[PDB]
Amino acid sequence: SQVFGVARIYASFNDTFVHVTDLSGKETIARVTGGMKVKADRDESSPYAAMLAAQDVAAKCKEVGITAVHVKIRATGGTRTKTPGPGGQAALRALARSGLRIGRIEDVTPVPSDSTRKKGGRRGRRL
Amino acid sequence: SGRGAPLAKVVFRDPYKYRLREEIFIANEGVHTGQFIYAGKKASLNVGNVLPLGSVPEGTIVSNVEEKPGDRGALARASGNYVIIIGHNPDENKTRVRLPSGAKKVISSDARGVIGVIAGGGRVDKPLLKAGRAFHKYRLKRNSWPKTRGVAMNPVDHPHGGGNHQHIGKASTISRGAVSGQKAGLIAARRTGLLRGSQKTQ
Amino acid sequence: VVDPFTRKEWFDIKAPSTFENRNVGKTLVNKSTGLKSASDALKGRVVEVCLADLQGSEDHSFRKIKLRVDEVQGKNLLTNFHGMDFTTDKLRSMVRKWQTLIEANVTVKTSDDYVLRIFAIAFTRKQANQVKRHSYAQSSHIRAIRKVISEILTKEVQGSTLAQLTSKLIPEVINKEIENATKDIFPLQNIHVRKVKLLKQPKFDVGALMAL
Amino acid sequence: PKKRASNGRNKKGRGHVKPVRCVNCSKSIPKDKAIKRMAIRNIVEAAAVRDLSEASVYPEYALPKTYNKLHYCVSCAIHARIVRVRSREDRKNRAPP
Amino acid sequence: SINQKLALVIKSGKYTLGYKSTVKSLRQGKSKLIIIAANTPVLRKSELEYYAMLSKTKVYYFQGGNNELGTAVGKLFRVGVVSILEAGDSDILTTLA
Amino acid sequence: AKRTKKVGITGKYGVRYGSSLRRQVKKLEIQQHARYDCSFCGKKTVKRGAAGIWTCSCCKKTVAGGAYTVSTAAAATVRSTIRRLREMVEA
Amino acid sequence: MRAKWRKKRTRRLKRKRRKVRARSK
RNA sequence: GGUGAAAUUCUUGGAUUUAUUGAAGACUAACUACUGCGAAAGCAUUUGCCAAGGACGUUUUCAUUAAUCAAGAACGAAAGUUAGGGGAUCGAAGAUGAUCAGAUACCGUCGUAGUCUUAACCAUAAACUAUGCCGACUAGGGAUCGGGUGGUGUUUUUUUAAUGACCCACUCGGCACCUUACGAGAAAUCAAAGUCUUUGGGUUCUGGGGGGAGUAUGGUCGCAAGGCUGAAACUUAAAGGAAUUG
RNA sequence: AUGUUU
Ligand SMILES: [K+]
Ligand SMILES: [K+]
Ligand SMILES: [K+]
Ligand SMILES: [Mg+2]
Ligand SMILES: [Mg+2]
Ligand SMILES: [Mg+2]
Ligand SMILES: [Mg+2]
Ligand SMILES: [Mg+2]
Ligand SMILES: [Mg+2]
Ligand SMILES: [Mg+2]
Ligand SMILES: [Mg+2]
Ligand SMILES: [Mg+2]
Ligand SMILES: [Mg+2]
Ligand SMILES: [Mg+2]
Ligand SMILES: [Mg+2]
Ligand SMILES: [Mg+2]
Ligand SMILES: [Mg+2]
Ligand SMILES: [Mg+2]
Ligand SMILES: [Mg+2]
Ligand SMILES: [Mg+2]
Ligand SMILES: [Mg+2]
Ligand SMILES: [Mg+2]
Ligand SMILES: [Mg+2]
Ligand SMILES: [Zn+2]
Ligand SMILES: [Zn+2]
Repeated sequence: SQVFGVARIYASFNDTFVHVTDLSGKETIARVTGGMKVKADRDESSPYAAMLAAQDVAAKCKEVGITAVHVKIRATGGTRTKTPGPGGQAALRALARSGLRIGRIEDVTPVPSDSTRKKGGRRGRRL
Repeated sequence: SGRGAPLAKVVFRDPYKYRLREEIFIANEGVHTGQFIYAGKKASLNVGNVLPLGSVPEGTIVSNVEEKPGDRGALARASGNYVIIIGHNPDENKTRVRLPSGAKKVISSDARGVIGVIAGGGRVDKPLLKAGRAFHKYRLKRNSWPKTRGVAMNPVDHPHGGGNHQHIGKASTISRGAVSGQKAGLIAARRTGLLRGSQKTQ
Repeated sequence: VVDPFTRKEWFDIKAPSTFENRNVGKTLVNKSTGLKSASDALKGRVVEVCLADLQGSEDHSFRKIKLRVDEVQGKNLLTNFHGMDFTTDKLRSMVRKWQTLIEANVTVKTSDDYVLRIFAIAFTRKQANQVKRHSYAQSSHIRAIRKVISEILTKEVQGSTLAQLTSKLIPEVINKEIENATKDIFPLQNIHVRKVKLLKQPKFDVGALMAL
Repeated sequence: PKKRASNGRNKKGRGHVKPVRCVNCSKSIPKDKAIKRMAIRNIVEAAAVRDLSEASVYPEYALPKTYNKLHYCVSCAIHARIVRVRSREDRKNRAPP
Repeated sequence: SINQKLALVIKSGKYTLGYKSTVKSLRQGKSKLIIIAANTPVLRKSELEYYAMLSKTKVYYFQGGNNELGTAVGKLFRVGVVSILEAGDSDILTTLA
Repeated sequence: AKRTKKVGITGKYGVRYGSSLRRQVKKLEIQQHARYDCSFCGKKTVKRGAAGIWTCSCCKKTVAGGAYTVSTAAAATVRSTIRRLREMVEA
Repeated sequence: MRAKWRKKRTRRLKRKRRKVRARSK
């Protein structure tokens, strides 16, 4: 009874991507990033920027005809963080509050089987 | 003589006339005298057998591989060299192979190869240790040794000749579009200097 | 200034043949042109749909199903089983401390032509009256359990087609078979077939595909 | 002197333990020494649970959780206050708070 | 195992080592079982098989070469084929196949 | 008695060609002049003819092999790979 | 100075002494 | 993209993101624990083969064959060396962007050797439990691993029962832990670091204030880096350990 | 985030 897309929210640090595509994912509809909605070079990951980007993505989606979205949230993954950035929650808030329906939320963060020796050296980042 | 790899004399029966046909294959490692060699589309996957590239599974190691079907062997013929089957394209039948140089080639699936690696491997690991040994090596191949450096010649003899010190004088990297008499040095070199890092650019 | 969505037309992914429900959703693609056919742009798309959204029963919220479009037939994408996997949240919820995790993987050929890799998972469990707080296995019970699971998976496959294997995965009868064959080794609370992977497809066989 | 009765780690009868990288700074720390915290969070943390239950097309969706084991080095754990400096007697307390 | 039974036959029973004595025993009908080394030439193995078929003698194919067969029969030389004339107090004759 | 401490067969080269080159040559000359077990008759009678040819003085069987050893590790790996692929093809 | 860096400086000094002694004969 | 903030960098040759595949090499997450094995270094995907090992059980066998060990040998993290293969990631060097007063440091982007493997070296680590090995004795307790013993035991079916898992109790061996210490210690603390001026079970190694100095020299080992052995002159009244209060 | 000596 609805037209389903896929939200594919990639919420890293320093940026959050709101990228709605079709069910397969081959075709994308209105991929908007948190950096496109703020000019500070540091607010691109911020919840306000993520909310604005997701509002724009939802507005453009419901002119194409996407009424509901299955939700796939990911962090950077690989070997870097495993933890979603601050903007994923705001992006999901704006997606749910802009009229789009929500379905099948999932965490698709890439998780290795202990591969890819991590960047930073054995003494880590020294701050 | 002049070849590192040993040759195998394989005798077959002539299917159309009563007589024997001796063929000179490049012996693969493990091939022995008195061994039965099977060659054809329906021969088994055994070392020394000659099979079409399409009839072997991915990962098969072949040698004396034909570039075109019926050319009787072009690729991976030197001692210790071999070709790796990496996959087949059954529609418009082609087999992807990796050559000894590391290059990926698409060959007709009807082209044949000998299962195994060419015998005589590890040959270049032994230092020649002697100008005499290099002399006897090239005596049975060709008159390409010894080599006088072009920089040790006079200008009339070579582009590198002349000068009050031995030096090239201009870049030794020579354009591919240069003409005969100019192509001395590093012809059409993409890069120069000591190679550091990984090969197989893509 | 192009608006690429003006030239895109919608299609309906009539994806399964027997799961519970024909309709799974819609997808859009560029309209057919001379040098770029929409039928070519389609027919390779893989869609991941929840087994609960395929069966109508909420007890299938995990075990997503991959379906690859095998044929584009008049706004109807007729697909077939392409693979299944548990959800990350479900898998992490079953993977708990103070218990032994047992994993088994088999590479099998189905009855007709299909090559699959089956990953099954199981976890040791506490008894009703256990005082011990971890309930670990003895690394030979693990080997016996892995052997039993491998035999069970290689017997369930090699005796059924891809569609029959799918229709046996939906009820989770393999989980019950593993439980019955392993209850004499270790409790194994959480037996599951966590993943089915399609390794090599046979010839297209449009006749066999045309079952929906 | 020796600050901790066994060590600042958990390794007796082991000898060597494979290292893990701190999730915060990527410092290599032996796995038995690293501070390990399981983070099991709701995907929608606290505020938009109502909004997502309203926008959901499924009644009683029972939204999932994100599970993530965080491995910290000692310096990063102390800086982020996952662990804290304790009194000499309070250090001899292994029960979680 | 097979090596143990062979050692028991060597120490207690009667046997012949080698191709000529094995063929002589096969043609004399006093061979109960012939054990053929893995690396035995195929023509010789086939002819021994034919003799054993003619004399109704069991054939066991030793998994090792002639060196291994000699070691198993407790000798310091290569043995390509062993012929058992009397098994002695050993179950090599019945516990095969 | 031990006539040479380390040069071994390369004592014929005297002080020439460098110690590293003499060592590298020594390893492969030992390999190429070693006696190997015949895989057909079980005797330690296989010796090199020309490079890549290894003949058993007993049973007169010659096998194509490596330049300085009867079987290179690459050839052993290729034999195992071919056996595995043949087994997969047959079953 | 750190004992490790003292050891490294001493090793460099030993290498320099070995070179200067080898150059003489 | 990256950061605290930036910049180097990539980007209408469409960067980043998304989907279907492919290739390469590395690693073996979660399970993973005050848990296991090994002489130590170390060892974490499955399965197959090969030999090995502790503990347990034993009314099996020998009968002192034993303990510790100069000289002498085997193994020995990482880094490093030689020659091949491989070279995804990270990454000494190097190049760069930013900060700074300077910053060829921390932070950022690349990136060679290396990181991986075969064949040879190297033989060093806060190679740590900073606690030699063997033997006996001197408190209590609960866990846990492996084996064994017993039970009107719970649970699983084969058809009596049996194993499997679990509970209770005991026991041997092990990783450890908690309390108290008769006791020990300078104390921190220690079931050993106790059974020491009431001083002796056996044995090996090492130290004699701090530097100079693990230096010089000699010998020896190594391809090298270096390893092992190792002074003296001279100089100095402290250096150091634990704990207390600020 | 940084701020040099006594
Ligand atoms: K940012
Ligand atoms: K010149
Ligand atoms: K590299
Ligand atoms: Mg940015
Ligand atoms: Mg800090
Ligand atoms: Mg030359
Ligand atoms: Mg010259
Ligand atoms: Mg001249
Ligand atoms: Mg000229
Ligand atoms: Mg010129
Ligand atoms: Mg001149
Ligand atoms: Mg301190
Ligand atoms: Mg250690
Ligand atoms: Mg694992
Ligand atoms: Mg364990
Ligand atoms: Mg000694
Ligand atoms: Mg090492
Ligand atoms: Mg700083
Ligand atoms: Mg030391
Ligand atoms: Mg020490
Ligand atoms: Mg002193
Ligand atoms: Mg002090
Ligand atoms: Mg002062
Ligand atoms: Zn850290
Ligand atoms: Zn022979």
